[PDB]
Amino acid sequence: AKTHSVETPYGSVTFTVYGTPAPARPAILTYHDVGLNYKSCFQPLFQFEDMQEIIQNFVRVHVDAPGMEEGAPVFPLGYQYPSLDQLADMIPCVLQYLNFSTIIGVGVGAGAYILARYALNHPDTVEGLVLINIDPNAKGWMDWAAHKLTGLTSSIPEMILGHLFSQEELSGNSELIQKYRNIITHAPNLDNIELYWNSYNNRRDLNFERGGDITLRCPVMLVVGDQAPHEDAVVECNSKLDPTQTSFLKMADSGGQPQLTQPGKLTEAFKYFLQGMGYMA
Ligand SMILES: [Ca+2]
Repeated sequence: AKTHSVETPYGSVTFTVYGTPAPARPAILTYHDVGLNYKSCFQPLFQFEDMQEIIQNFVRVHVDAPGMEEGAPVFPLGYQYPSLDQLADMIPCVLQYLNFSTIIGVGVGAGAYILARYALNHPDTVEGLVLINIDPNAKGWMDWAAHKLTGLTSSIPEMILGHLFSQEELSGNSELIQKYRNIITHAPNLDNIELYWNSYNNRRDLNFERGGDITLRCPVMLVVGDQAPHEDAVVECNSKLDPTQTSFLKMADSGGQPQLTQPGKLTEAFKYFLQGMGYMA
């Protein structure tokens, strides 16, 4: 259980490696959403007992985006934070530092985009992808206008929260919502989070086309909550991928962060995803 760090053209990235050496399986590599880090995004899911049972036969690499890791310094003012594409270009350095040749990528939101871009760049290194809340399209001008309007009366934390959770959830104000409102609003590194939020917002098209030559070439499990902010984007993404290689898990009752609210169902789906990939799980 070791925390590492590597220099890349776009700065250093921190990552934690877990598990016994498993040379004949891909590494499970994770990448978290805006506002979160591995701990606030994925730890509840990966510490879930049923998930522990599956992952014991894999090595796991948990990436913290630059500036998001525990105890990260706040970037100086004017820092040019890497674009999502530049974040995907940090991953070869992580894998070569580790001497790993293939991965199954598991990502949420911004993290799902980053891993999908990584896969497009390096498709022989990616055996499968779990993509939670992916929006593979650039922000359209209509959406930009509505976002800038919203930003006139909402703070950056409130806006990151509307990216993470449904509006029903946030007015519901459950104990998970209050906990995450507090996490983000009072984050010591909130200024770094804003930079990543901006990169998210400012992303380009991934450009999937069904029967196209810009496609993912591995199994993919698309995950989203019914009525959650990214439902439409994930539904649309599904329509652009190879249906024989793609499964779509639209979870009722899960909300904006399925990996936080339904780790049990998500773990069971992962199990069958791996079996469909040809791996005993
Ligand atoms: Ca193998």
